[PDB]
Amino acid sequence: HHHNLALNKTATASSIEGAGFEASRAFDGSSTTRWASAEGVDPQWIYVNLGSSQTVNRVKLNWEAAYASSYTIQVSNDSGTPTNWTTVYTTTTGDGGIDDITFTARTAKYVRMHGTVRGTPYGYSLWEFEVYG
Repeated sequence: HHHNLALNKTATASSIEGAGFEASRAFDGSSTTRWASAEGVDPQWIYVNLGSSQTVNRVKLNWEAAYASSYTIQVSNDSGTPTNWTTVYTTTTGDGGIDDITFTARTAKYVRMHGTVRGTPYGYSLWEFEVYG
């Protein structure tokens, strides 16, 4: 059925704004909660542990106002903490809102949004981050 493989999975971020903006909130299946990073500092990132190696070919991002204009989507099939990342998508012209990206299929345990340039003077923040295969 090609469901969202990332729903309810454990997430990790480079920073969070505070309590209530945990990385997990991008993976809870709701646009009423969001991850938000610390503000004012580049880069920031968030990744999900899919639990196991899975086929992945698509990522959907639902940005809050604090979107990334430069970011990559990256995957890792390391078993432990991910250190070996392959970029599958790059932009320097992100525009926020919904971003939905399809790529040639990979096997990944971890899927990351790594952001380097912000569209606002604040941080990086995602309502939702979905992963499909």
